[PDB]
Amino acid sequence: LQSLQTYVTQQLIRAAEIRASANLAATKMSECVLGQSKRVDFCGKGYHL
Amino acid sequence: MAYRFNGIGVTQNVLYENQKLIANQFNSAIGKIQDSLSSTASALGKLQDVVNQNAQALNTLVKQLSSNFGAISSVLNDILSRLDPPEAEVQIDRLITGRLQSLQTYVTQQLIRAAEIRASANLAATKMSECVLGQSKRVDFCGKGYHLMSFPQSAPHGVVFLHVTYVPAQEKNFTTAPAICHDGKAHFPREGVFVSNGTHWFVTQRNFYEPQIITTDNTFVSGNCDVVIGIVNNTVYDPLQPELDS
Amino acid sequence: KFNGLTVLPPLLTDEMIAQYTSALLAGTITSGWTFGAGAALQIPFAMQMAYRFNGIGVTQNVLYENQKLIANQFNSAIGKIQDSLSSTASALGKLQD
Amino acid sequence: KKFLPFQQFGRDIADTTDAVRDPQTLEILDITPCSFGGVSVITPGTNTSNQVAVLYQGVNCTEVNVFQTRAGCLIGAEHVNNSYECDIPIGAGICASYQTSQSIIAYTMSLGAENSVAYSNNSIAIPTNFTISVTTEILPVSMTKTSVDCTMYICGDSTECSNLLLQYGSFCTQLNRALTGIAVEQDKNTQEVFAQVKQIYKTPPIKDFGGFNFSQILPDPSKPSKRSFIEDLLFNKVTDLICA
Amino acid sequence: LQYGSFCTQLNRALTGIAVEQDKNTQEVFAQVKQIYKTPPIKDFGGFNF
Amino acid sequence: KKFLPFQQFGRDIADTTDAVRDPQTLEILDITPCSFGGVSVITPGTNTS
Repeated sequence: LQSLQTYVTQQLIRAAEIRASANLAATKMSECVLGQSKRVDFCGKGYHL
Repeated sequence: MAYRFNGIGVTQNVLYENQKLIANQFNSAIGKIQDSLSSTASALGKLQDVVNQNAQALNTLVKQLSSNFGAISSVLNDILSRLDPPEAEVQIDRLITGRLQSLQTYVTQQLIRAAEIRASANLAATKMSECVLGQSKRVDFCGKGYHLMSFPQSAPHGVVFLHVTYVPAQEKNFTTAPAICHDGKAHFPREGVFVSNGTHWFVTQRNFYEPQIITTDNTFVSGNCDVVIGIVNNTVYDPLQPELDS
Repeated sequence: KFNGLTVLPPLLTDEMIAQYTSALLAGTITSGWTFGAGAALQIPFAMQMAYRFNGIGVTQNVLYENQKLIANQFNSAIGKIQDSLSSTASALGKLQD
Repeated sequence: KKFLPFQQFGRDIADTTDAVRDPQTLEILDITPCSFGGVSVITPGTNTSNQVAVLYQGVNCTEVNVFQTRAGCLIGAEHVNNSYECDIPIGAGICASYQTSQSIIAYTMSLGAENSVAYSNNSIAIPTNFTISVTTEILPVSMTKTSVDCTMYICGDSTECSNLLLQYGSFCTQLNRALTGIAVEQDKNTQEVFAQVKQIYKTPPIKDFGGFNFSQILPDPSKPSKRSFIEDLLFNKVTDLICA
Repeated sequence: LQYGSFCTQLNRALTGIAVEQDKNTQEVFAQVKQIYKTPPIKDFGGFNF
Repeated sequence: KKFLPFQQFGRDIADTTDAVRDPQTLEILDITPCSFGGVSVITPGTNTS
């Protein structure tokens, strides 16, 4: 039973890291891909096109 | 709203003239929101899932007391009045051990759920300043279309945002040229695009179609006519030429 | 595996996610930045890069004059992406983790 | 597979035997676990219809309109070639919905209507009209504050039972601070979001908006609790339980 | 069964993960409701896509 | 609350006893658990007062 608790505990924590990356990816497509991003070094070094 | 249109690439001259028609489109848009939330109750499911998430967690933690957790009975008074103090401790060990694992599991889930709530809290605080408080050029953060203004609204265990966006609708097929050749030097636009309906080339905005005669004030002379690819020939109106008679 | 661990299939197949990419790629070329903010509006790609330079403070005249040079730099850059991803397999280690 | 003559039983990376050799006859027999999977029930809401469609995961049709999909066996549904918008998610890019004498059908999830954009050298589209739309976005802010007592919860009204809790040390004392920290964070989320300024601005008595009607979003003093017309519907549409 | 709903709960926790992963797929990969396609004649202005 | 003639002890959603029936003189009694509420101390810094 404790083995499952350890597994579920890690999956929930690791899920937060993936969900945080997903929101980051969705943000880049909006600023970088769809539109033109004026932010500094968000789309990578240099002025983004 | 005049300046808010300048940030999205639209001249403020369209607001003052079209502000009468915007009253019907803006007011009608607000009415649709009130009818959608009242008739459709599924739009608020985002916040409902947060309350139900804690409800299932509270009832689960309370139902654990009914479980024996390996003990003969799930009641403390029953084991204390039957088995000896030393024997009850053996059964109480399974009760506390089973409840500790259930209590820690609840606290562990709250910390994980609390982190997910904090992630959305920063977004709510970010939309307030960028969408509501200020204006951001970022696309589709405040909702589809060019962002103009956001109206915050209070909601139980959350917040609701009303965003005003500028979405173009009607368009037409136009013929555009990269440059105009008049005196032998490439003429380039300062603001807008070169559009022609088949008669004369015009300089209009990208987000709005506003035909304007080509003039030296709306363009600047750069390069020549033999460099830019796809350049076309046309005439550039000079305001100083007709004024020479005075 | 055999102990009762079930691997659930994804909601969208690798093909469907690839179609979303093709839609975005095809849109940016013809419609530039418009399709994301509203209805699709066709714009010539030559003018797209022109207005993307004006946003960063570069007069579009640079494009029309250097368009030939920008054509070699870009194409040569994409070639390095294929050689890098093909030669270097560790660039994707973020996903392998 | 061929086992070593001196090795009768095999094992995988998990130390679980996937095959065995007959103690009598010489043969290589692989051991495949029996069919197992989760039971999925795809049915429309009770308001719509009572039709139900059973779905199996990672297994073909065995037990058992019996159709097979990439996710497993699906019974009680009909396969349709026409792709529509997703309704009930299933898997492997397949969605189910209740439509037309109506039943449950299984179709491939559609990515949306096809839109072709014509590209040309001089072809350009300049909007001749605009439309103002208001999009609604909802995000959670504050979470329900709940403070649990590990002293009363663990041992109800029991002195002897509580005595055993001291042997565990801070386990109870530690869990009290974990829940207290969450309650404190709930207040900081409302202060950093709801109120972005230190002053309170009120609308003037004479309101001239230039042709726009803000009465919907403006607070109504006639009500006992000051709120906007939109906030009124949010409080009612968002719901003793706590007494127990 | 004497240990209560721990079995049920550990399944619900992992069930949520599988649901959240599908959300990251839609909230990221698909930014549009339509499918765009290029014409057969491709003029990219010198670039090779 | 009016319990049926043959019903005696009631219970709430939490399975705890909501009410009982006195076996000698028959009547229903609502049990309100005692000992509720915590104790919080509000004081300024030691060096203050």
